[PDB]
Amino acid sequence: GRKKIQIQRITDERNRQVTFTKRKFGLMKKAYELSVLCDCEIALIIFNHSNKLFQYASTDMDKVLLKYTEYNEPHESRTNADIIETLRKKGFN
Amino acid sequence: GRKKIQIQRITDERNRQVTFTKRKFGLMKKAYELSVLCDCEIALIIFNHSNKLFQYASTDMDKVLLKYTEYNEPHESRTNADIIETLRKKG
Amino acid sequence: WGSGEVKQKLQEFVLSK
DNA sequence: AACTATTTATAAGA
DNA sequence: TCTTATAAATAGTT
Repeated sequence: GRKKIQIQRITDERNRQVTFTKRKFGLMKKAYELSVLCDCEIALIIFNHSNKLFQYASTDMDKVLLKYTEYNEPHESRTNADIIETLRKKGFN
Repeated sequence: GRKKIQIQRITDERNRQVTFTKRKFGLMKKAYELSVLCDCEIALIIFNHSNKLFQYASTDMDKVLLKYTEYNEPHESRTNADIIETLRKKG
Repeated sequence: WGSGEVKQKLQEFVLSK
């Protein structure tokens, strides 16, 4: 972008909204690309700062959610804390 | 990247797996960033080519899924086909 | 994804549509 | 398992 | 809403 930012809460309401719309599209585009390149099925659920709902699924949201409920093994599960841990361990790359 | 690639299925098995691991992390990193910048809560559910499950939630998947079941209002819902259409429009 | 109430509620929600 | 040149995403402008 | 200058992610090679 025109200037480097740090990852922290945006307090300006207008900027928050603009950033949300742009980065939401960017996230769905990366999901699309991963789904096609690697033959994945993907769902994404987003609640904004007022808990309005936005969703994406590569093909069919209901199919992905029901497969989730049918899965009965341990699997990779991450949160923001895991992402931060990976960033702390990774190189400047 | 060193070259532009077409968005189509990778048939080389090694390359598919390398690409999957790298881009899965990239997608989760962008989700972390959006969650902090814009004060939102996000979940991701991924089934790979082998039908193995990978998940991410900014804080708690249980809470996101329960809230999802309560939401009644019309809302944005997009699929790959919609993304492809937007990219046509963008040119 | 496992035996519990959250799993049950999500399944019911999807199927009722 | 690391490196880097380049393509892609996006922060601030129009 | 689109463009533009700049930062971030990643494809190919190692």
